Amino acid sequence: NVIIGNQKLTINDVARVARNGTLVSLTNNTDILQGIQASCDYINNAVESGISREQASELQTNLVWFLKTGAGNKLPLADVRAAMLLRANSHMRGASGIRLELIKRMEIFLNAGVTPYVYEFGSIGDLVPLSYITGSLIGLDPSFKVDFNGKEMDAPTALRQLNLSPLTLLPKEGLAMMNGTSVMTGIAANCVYDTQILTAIAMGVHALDIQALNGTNQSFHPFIHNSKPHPGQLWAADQMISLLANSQLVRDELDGKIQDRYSLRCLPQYLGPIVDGISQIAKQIEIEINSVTDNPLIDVDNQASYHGGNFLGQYVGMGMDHLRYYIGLLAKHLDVQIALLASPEFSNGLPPSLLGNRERKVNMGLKGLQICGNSIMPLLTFYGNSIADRFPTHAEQFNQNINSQGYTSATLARRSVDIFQNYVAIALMFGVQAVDLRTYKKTGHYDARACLSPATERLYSAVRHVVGQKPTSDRPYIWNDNEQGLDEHIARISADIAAGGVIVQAVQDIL
Amino acid sequence: NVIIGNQKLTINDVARVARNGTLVSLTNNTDILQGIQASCDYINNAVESGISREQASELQTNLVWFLKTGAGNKLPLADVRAAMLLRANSHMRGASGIRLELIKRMEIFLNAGVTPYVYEFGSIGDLVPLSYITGSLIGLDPSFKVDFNGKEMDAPTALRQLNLSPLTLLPKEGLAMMNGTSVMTGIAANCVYDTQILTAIAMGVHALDIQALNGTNQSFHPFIHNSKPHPGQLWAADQMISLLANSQLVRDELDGKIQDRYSLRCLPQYLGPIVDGISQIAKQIEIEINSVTDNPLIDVDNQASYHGGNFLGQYVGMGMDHLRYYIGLLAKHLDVQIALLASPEFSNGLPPSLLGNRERKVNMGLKGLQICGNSIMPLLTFYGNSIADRFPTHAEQFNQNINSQGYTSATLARRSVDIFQNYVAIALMFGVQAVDLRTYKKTGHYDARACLSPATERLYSAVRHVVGQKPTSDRPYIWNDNEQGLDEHIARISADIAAGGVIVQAVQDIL
Amino acid sequence: NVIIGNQKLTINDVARVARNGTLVSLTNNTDILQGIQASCDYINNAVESGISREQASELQTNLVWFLKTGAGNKLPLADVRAAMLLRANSHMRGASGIRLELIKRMEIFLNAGVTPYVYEFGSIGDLVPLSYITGSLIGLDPSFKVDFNGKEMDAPTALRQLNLSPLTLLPKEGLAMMNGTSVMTGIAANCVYDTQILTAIAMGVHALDIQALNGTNQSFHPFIHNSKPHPGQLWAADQMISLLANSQLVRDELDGKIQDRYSLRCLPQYLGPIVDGISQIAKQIEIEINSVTDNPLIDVDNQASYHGGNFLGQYVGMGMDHLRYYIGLLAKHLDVQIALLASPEFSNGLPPSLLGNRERKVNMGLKGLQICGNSIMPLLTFYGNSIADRFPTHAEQFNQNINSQGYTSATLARRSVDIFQNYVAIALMFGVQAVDLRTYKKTGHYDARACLSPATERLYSAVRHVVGQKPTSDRPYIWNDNEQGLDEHIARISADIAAGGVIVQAVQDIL
Amino acid sequence: NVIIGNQKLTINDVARVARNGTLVSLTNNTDILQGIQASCDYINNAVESGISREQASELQTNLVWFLKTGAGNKLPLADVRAAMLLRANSHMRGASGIRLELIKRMEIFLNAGVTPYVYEFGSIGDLVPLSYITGSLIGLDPSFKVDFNGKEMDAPTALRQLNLSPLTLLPKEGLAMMNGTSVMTGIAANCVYDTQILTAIAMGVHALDIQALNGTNQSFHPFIHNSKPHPGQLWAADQMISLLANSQLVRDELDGKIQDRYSLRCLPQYLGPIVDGISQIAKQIEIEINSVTDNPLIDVDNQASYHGGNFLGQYVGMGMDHLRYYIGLLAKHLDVQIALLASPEFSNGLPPSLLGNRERKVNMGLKGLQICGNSIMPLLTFYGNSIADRFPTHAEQFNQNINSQGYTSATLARRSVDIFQNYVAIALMFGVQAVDLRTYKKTGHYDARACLSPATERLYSAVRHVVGQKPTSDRPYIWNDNEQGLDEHIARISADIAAGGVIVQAVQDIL
Repeated sequence: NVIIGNQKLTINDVARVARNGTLVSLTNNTDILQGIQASCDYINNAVESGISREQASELQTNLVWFLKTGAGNKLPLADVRAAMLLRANSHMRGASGIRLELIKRMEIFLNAGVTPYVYEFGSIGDLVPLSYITGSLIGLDPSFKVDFNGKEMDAPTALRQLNLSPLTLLPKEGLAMMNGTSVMTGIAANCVYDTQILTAIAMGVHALDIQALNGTNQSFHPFIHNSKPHPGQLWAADQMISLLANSQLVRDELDGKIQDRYSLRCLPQYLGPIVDGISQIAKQIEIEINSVTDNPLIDVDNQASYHGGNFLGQYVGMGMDHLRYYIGLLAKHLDVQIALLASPEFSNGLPPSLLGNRERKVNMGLKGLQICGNSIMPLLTFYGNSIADRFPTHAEQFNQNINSQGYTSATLARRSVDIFQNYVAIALMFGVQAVDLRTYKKTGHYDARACLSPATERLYSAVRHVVGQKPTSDRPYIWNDNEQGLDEHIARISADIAAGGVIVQAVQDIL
Repeated sequence: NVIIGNQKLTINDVARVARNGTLVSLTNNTDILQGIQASCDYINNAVESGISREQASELQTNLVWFLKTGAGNKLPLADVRAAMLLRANSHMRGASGIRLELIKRMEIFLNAGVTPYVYEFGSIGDLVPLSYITGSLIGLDPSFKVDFNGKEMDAPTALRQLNLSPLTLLPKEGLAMMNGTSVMTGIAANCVYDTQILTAIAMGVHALDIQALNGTNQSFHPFIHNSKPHPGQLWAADQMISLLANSQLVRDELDGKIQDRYSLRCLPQYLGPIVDGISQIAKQIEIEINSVTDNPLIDVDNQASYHGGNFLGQYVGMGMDHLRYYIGLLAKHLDVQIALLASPEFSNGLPPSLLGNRERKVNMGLKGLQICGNSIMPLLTFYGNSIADRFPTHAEQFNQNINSQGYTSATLARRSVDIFQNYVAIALMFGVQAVDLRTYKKTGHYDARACLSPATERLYSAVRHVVGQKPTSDRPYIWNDNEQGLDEHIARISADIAAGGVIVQAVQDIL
Repeated sequence: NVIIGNQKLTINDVARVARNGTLVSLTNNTDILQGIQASCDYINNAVESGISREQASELQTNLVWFLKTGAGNKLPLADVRAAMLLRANSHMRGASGIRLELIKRMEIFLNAGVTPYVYEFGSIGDLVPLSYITGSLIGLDPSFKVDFNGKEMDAPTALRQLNLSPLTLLPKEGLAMMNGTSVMTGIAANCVYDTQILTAIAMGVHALDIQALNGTNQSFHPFIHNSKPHPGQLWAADQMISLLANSQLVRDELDGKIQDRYSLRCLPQYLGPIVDGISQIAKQIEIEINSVTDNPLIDVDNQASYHGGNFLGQYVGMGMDHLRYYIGLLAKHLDVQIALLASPEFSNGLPPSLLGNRERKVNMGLKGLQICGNSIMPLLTFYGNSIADRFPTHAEQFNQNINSQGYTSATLARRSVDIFQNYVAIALMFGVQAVDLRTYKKTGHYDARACLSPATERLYSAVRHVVGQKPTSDRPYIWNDNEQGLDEHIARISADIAAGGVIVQAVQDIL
Repeated sequence: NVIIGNQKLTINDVARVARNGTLVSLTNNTDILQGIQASCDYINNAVESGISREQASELQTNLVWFLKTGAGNKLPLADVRAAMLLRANSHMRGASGIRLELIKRMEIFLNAGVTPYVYEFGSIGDLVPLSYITGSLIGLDPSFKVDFNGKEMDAPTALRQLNLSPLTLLPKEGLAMMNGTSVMTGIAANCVYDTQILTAIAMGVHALDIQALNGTNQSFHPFIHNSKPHPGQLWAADQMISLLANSQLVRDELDGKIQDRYSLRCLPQYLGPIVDGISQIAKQIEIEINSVTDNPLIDVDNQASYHGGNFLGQYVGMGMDHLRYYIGLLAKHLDVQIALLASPEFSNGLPPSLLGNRERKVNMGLKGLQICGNSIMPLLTFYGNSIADRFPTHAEQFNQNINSQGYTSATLARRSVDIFQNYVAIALMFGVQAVDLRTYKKTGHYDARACLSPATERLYSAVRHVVGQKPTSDRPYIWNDNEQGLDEHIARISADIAAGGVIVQAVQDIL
């Protein structure tokens, strides 16, 4: 379903191909294929004129060899798939002078489920990581390993099973394959996709929190925000109105007639820059996704090639720095909401630590769960520190005196996202238990579905389905401490978010 | 020339009023004044109904008193003028319920040159800071000091000299004056203004650097950047083309026919996110400058008031974090250029440390100056750290469980900008000296004006004028070490940039 | 061999038990066992007086249940073994009121090779992590999983295979088991152990670097350092003298008769605070290893118990913050050395990027390897950021308004150490290749063993043995780019350091 | 009173000379003066043998000139006096080869009250800053300015008023004066002094807080800390016992018979690493103060000179990073105490925001003051970031590929200390007001002196003296909001702490 060459790829496109195994196909547009061939002819005819052919090919092949110096853990398969999709997407522009056959090799690997192994260390922002993909694609040596739908195999063996012949890199092809920002951008693309989703879910968590705390909806009145018209603020306030519409737990005051802490009253003002910043990043990453990043670039129309520096992924490096920074801020705001919920002094009447069965004097509720949340949030703000500014000025014989650190900035971002998925699962558990207890205080039973706004009811129910605890008027989500292993619930919720399950579908409208 | 009430204020408008003493006038538009009066009537009539009048006034007056708890150094006078301009601009929206007479008081202070003393510590993001301005405007007590065109005076005395009577705050007026983001935003506004100017100068510096290093202009060819179309990158590359147009020191290769380090070849790619980031910040600050930030907001059309949280300056807090982060990145890149210039191994033939008179074996050139630059740049990346994420969740009786730290973020940003003005001055000195030595190596004389692109020639000459060293074919900017105090030059250049002198006018087109 | 109860445990003791499976035994000292029993009698008799028995036991058991809220990846088995060793060590002090039978359970688990699974998230500095160990030790439920010499198994099943009966926690026993700093400290202990080793190896690397660069040994002359007598500096200078003693690659100038960059000439001064800081940390951690951290503490001699806060692991939190900070500094200094080695302009005659076979014009040497080092070092400085200062003041119903973040600080440190092992492997590879090329330039052959100081020869040869490349006069370590996968070498060296192989034994004297 | 040359200087010695104008005198010990002369003879006789004499002097003089490139604000006078004291102290070791007459010049300047102006920017860790001192001492040119007991004057004019003749630098004298860590260390010395004082006052603040909160003294019982024997923790616990001895506001429970938040119960555990860290830093700074840091070093006994790198101030750079980190931690802990005091939910019965006159329904108490405190603390943790790890590897023609950033680290530390003095003033105000209100709740009157422990009574009264508010049974420190400007009080207390007034004397025993 995803065609490469015609229209620009979106972050959503990359995600589907990387995470869902969506099939890919190179465009059949003759004009595109023509350009691709045309740039190759330029390099070929350049070799026929003006420093040889075989020597020029040996050089490209040796590039793969001295670059096989990766280290550390392997990148997740999804990120390597995203990188191949982007590398191919870049080539289709017809300015890299690479054979269509090599570009097709990536389509084949992506559709066949063959993913080259790539290391997390090696790039200052992606020669080294891309060399592992290159070497695997061409079947250079058995030392190059790949994952073929499940188990480890050497590149040559996969190429045999695919009934494909090894390839020999022609002049420029090595650089066309290994010079560029495809890997760091692929990682970043998936990070942004996941963060947009977690932000939507976080909005749903805040909507649950507001209801459990009996907060007012007056803070989201359009008059307030239109007077301070920041797009992200306007958006956040309007989304909360929709998330709280028809709720029986919020005190309705849109008519005009402080008790609410700032974490509720200033929610739109706080989230505004975060939402806008994530949107800015998404936009910048989408441009990077569709950029030609190798070097030199071939300009056929003028029969010339130019030496530039499009291989510097500064937008990804700084973009991911901001992304991690935004995530920390989202987590801290969510953690403060949990603090209000867990403390009798500020929860407006809820049981201490959202205890369920008051009868059992031994129960402590979600006290342990808050502590876990309190342990993860600071780590997220820790990851919100930057790395683009810490670039080494003496890199590569002092030739790369500036570099983006985009690759590690992206891998750090993947770590932040993975941690944030666990944190949001915790925030979701607090919000779900809290509304059941508030519903009880209001109606005498524990079925929050009878009072929740229809929008938050969808999320509430999705969470209860995932953990396997069906809402009942007789009991809230968590009753006695010894009836469930909260770790199992965190793990199940997090797994569902990562897989785009019912929890994600439930907030599909906030995206 | 600057009218408040009709059109939205721009960053440029604020800078002119704050730094240049541009006169301000409230709009005469009857519809605007009507709105202002209307919100006052709402509050008055609200006091006539439904908790008293005198008691309600005493409360507002006492607000000024318990808020007189500032500490630290005083804010620069320009930032306070900016704060008043914004506070008044906010009131003209007619949703604050403040008397036109109180708003007019700020107009009078601005035009009369009366600036209340305000402290750097006190706001978590601006009750405390604004309370000093409020107390001064109304002449509450002699304890409130102000600057009246030069010397310290107590507020009451200033009001007497202005032939104005002290004022008594009516219900809501205290909150309308002290609730809001006017001070942090005013500070941020001036910061963005100065940074836009410094960024333009930095571009001019890189242009001098490229020429002195005999770099190629090929890296800026439109084909390269149109294939990686990030707006900031495209802009950076195009601006450099213009800055380098008609230069005799650059090797012209726009025709298509690596030696250049990444700091030159990847300049557009690196500056792209920075330029775009500064633009994003500017847009967000301009919205903040024109927003109503007090509380509660008065909606006359519906005869109602709403309690919201527009006083949270999250966009300023995170925006200034980003701004300091961008400044650090700009400085580190500029430092890497200086390193190429000063080292024979990488300067492509320039004298070590840009020494002038080789005859005097004792001369060491700009070795000391480089060290000074090397000491300032790391400090700027240090200030590039963030503070928004470090907000105290236990603030104000746990009521302000989220705050923006916007005030200190803006003050930290003012420190970064002030330091960066000194740093850019140093970079300007290295660029000027370097082009004279390159010109000599190319023509046998030291008059760079005969080889520089016209665009950089304006900057080059503006600098030479400021330091008071006239370019001559016989001698370069710096000849013997004992002939000038480089500290004086850094100081003069820095002062001219801060004052918007000839150096700034010289790059007026890059803005 | 490691007995618990008599003498204080050392970091070396913890490492052996955690990593080498060294057997442990509780002391037979009757006085110690008496104290243990005595504190239990205090609690028992306290239950017999003055709030019940069964209710008091249910409370302790329920503690294990609501604390089963861990999340994220599992901790390495070694850290869990260290945690158990420390918990038991703490109990032997006789101030916890826990049955010898429960303390013995940990001895059995350690000796049997049974390691409870513990999550990386859950502690703010170790209730949650310790609850997993507790629940596994007592066989509370099948939900508690452990590793029994290789494969997963539930606690109950493990206890059955060990012929042990499940246990029921008596009053105070739950708190005695789960209240404390054992896990964070066990993690910290292994980190310190590994960092001391990496520091010794780094010294060896610098020794190889100095020789390859033909640096002088004059910088290490005792007169210089005795005039600036910082203990770590004095130590570093003296160790380098020993490491360089009898080298034929260093220019001998201890007789008194600038060319050397600061990374060589200021090595002792730079390493001094790092070596001293690491020593300070080790000392603090050893005290924490032997401290009683549960609460309340039982003081039998005075028949009383005190409520205190020994469970706050501030020394571990801040200690690990410093540790990561020191590691970053070690890596950065090492990276600058590599930069000198790889660049002809600064290597004092070595081939560019330490290329081996100049004949093959395609060879690029260790250019890729340097890029990899350049990508890892900045990440290490990134991890050198702190987390103790980012503690959440609203933690656990606002009861834990201060906490150490010791647990995550320790896990972050484990990440730093793991990353630094890969980095040092790269630094080792650069040093070994470099001395072969210097030996060649000096003698016409590549057997560095003929010119290296005996001390560095040991390290040199250990590295060559591990990668499987025997030194020969005919060829250096790296000849042609296509003859090896440098990634395999990085991995082998790193594995050897982590296992305490020949590379570690080779620097056994620098420890 | 302070003699240089015989015994090692202590931080206290430096502070007295720098801040109190204590007179200095060079030692008369003939052996010391002999060593000083001996090293000069070595250099002289070295010039008589084996470069040119005059040429060697011109070189040293030129050094002063190309190094006159400082920028930014001037250093405080006290820091410059400290720098001169340390420089002279270094020369007395007799290994520098500098004339006694030049060392005497610094003695004269210190005793005459002549302080050379020195800039904050210029050193990467102190050539540039030291060049300003040098040039002023020798009266090189009118461009060098100094402060002579009050007003600006040029160096030559000062030398004339002192009846001293300008001096000419002989070989090595330029390097002996400008190579070194004297300025950064002098700055650091004063920072450590002030921080030791602030830490002692903070302990007193915690003591007032504990009493006002009716906390228990059980948490400090020796049995608890002797079981977790970290020297700093043991020290903190014991000091608090002394600070709380005989208090009638604390609940006495040293007999053995949780309510207290961690900030009270875990105070010793938290402060321990801070106290120990500050002690470690002090010890390292005292060694640096007595070290010879110029180069090359002259070894007369062996008639030789050695080129080393003692001028790298790594201990100061990393030491000041830690110092700022510790300050941030101290402030955050103190802020959490203020939060407990201000909130009725946690203050154990104190009025909200420590309001005084409940009768006036308009009074809000110290609400504004808490906000100011909340704005300062986060800034201190921001400054707790490090700078040593951010050193530029391309510094000074790539010769200084490692540097300590010790100078800016020290200046940043001076900023932290200055800010912390304001913060502690605020903390003191909260503690004083708080104990008056607790005393009232306990006895019916507001004279805390009747219930406070004698140790805290001293501090309490010192503060009340400073602000000019005499304790009375009829009224507490703060009664009505409009009766005082809290900013004046903050300013007065801060000023007294900085001057070492009664507030400092009050805690002289905790130092």
